[PDB]
Amino acid sequence: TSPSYSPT
Amino acid sequence: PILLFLIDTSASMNQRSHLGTTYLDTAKGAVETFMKLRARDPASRGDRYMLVTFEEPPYAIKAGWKENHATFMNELKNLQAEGLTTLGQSLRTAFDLLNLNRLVTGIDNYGQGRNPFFLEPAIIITITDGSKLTTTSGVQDELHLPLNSPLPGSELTKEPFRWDQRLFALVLRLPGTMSVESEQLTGVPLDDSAITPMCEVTGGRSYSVCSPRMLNQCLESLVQKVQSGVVINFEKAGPDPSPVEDGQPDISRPFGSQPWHSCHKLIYVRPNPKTGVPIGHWPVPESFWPDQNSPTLPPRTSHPVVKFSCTDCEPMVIDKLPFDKYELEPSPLTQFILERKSPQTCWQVYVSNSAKYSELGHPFGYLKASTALNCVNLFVMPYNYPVLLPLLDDLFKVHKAKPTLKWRQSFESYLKTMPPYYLGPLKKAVRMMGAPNLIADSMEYGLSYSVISYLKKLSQQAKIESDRVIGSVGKKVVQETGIKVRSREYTGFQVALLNKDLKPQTFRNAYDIPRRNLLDHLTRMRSNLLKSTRRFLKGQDEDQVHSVPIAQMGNYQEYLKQVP
Amino acid sequence: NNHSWLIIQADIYFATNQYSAALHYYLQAGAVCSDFFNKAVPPDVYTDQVIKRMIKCCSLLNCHTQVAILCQFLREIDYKTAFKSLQEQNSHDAMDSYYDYIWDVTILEYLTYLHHKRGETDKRQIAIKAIGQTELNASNPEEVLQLAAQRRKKKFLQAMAKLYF
Repeated sequence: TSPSYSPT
Repeated sequence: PILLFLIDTSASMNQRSHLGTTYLDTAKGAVETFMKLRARDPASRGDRYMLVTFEEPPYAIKAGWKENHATFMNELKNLQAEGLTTLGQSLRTAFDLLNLNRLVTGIDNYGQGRNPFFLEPAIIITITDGSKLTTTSGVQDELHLPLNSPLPGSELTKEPFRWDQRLFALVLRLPGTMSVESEQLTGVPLDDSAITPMCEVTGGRSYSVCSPRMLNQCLESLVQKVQSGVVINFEKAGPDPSPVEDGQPDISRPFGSQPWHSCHKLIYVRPNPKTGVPIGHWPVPESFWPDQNSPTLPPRTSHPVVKFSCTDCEPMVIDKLPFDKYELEPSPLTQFILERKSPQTCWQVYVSNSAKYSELGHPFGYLKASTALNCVNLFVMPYNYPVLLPLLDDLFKVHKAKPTLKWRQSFESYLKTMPPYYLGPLKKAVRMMGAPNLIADSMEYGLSYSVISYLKKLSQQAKIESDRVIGSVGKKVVQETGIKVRSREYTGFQVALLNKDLKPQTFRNAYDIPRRNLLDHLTRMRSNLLKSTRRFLKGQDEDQVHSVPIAQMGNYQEYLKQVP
Repeated sequence: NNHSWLIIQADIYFATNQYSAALHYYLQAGAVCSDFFNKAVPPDVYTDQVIKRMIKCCSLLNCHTQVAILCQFLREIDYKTAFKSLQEQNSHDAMDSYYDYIWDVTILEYLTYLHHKRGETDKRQIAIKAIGQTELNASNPEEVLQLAAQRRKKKFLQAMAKLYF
């Protein structure tokens, strides 16, 4: 369920 | 006392000395050695050390009054040099915090004299290199303190500081190379900066440094300078005093205002060793008559402007009189008195416009040389003491605390000349000589209700301001990813900046793990998930953060071996 | 080889708004008057007016770090127009290369603040190291400071003389 880079 | 450190974080302290060390680090080391000396002093339990930077609020204040030594250490050491030389703004914010604290405490007896026993001794040290002032508008050649004050009630005082705050400025002038000249100076020369006039006005000696040895000399000078007192403007009243007949008449005497005619000086206010609270009985008179019909009060100065008449007069003493004797800082004034060598006489001190009809007013105290002629002490009596004291002598020597009608009307005329707020301490004084029924309980010349309600509403707004400052303090810097606007995916685009506090989760998220380490991390998650112990980990390198404590490790561990 | 006629020609071109040629002939005037900037330029040729002329010319030519360096060449530094020049982001003249040539602590401090404000960390690091140069410290006995200023003047002027013509 991670769709992108974590900090941004 | 309160210790405050306003430390520059302008890029000027990114210059380095011949030691290979930046000015910012030299400032941090100086502050460290300062608080080590202050802990060497047993008053460190009463000392509180707070920190202010030059940057914009709410991040201007670093350590609040509720913060501890550990947080203070962490903030002072982790300060970083990115600011600008906005000395006026930083000083304004610091003194606004001090005045907010003072009016929250409410010891500021506005319109009710100035109580010497109500003190909040604060020493603020501002550390700069002495470079030019920087502003987003441009350069500034003068220390212009900003005049727009969002804090309400600052108009009650003409100056942003008070008499219990002393500001000292350290100016860093360490040369780029090693100074070939060996410093044989035994003293600290004064600096040439725009901070220096404001330092002298608030009552401080701004120092400029060049080597660590005399830096330590400056630091121990400040350590000796950490005391509690009142900063008072001294002005000569009347003509010059008579020259001593034991010396030749000096033709070359300069005809003008002497520094001992007009010098700003501190008077030490020593607290009671039995209680730890300073004890005083008679506040200084105000520079206006207290009107019970005035809806507003005149703005008082930061320092009490008193005038001493140099006429030598006999200091009259009556037993059981509560008088306030305080010891003065050494000065050209005290030096001139101890050169005159007259401990048996005294010079009267007055406050202008302390009476309704008298511009100079009536005498409220005197300066008197000590018996050993080592110092000059200020003796503060009730206002118009040459009128009050013969009345007390007649009452307690002839009338036996049973006043006649002529004495009663003379005392009432004295009360009419007496400024309205003094009745309280006068009542306490008379009841401790032993006639509590001499002054009845019915009359109380209080201030006007409009001013009282204004002061109460001011105190409420000060409580709100203190609450919001307490909320605002302790907030770190906020790094932005804001939209960078540029011309020559619809005008709202921002390239993301790199964050040190990113802390990527390679195990939880797959968009980490760059191409070089991909196979190895893949085998690592597979080994983790197919090992599947009781504890599963989401970070490969959890070594530590800042420190490794043996006491904490032993506390988290258990030792089932007493061995007695 | 006549600095006066050089100034005349360059001022005519400044009137005709040919700023590239104006800088070209100003630099040729400087190279006429001094032996290719191996000595300090004489101020009677590089008066305050002439320097202000190439200030305006360079600002209209959009070399903002260069116009900042010429602001430093002025007898009294016009920090206001220097900050006005560094405010814009539409520069053309290698900011992170002329941070070596700049020698004033105040403009360097402004650069550091602006780079931190706009999040330009590597240029900010360059500026911090340039400040941390031990050559200039604003507390030196000023002989070293004048020598370093003269050296940077010579190298910067030869850099512009390499760029133009």
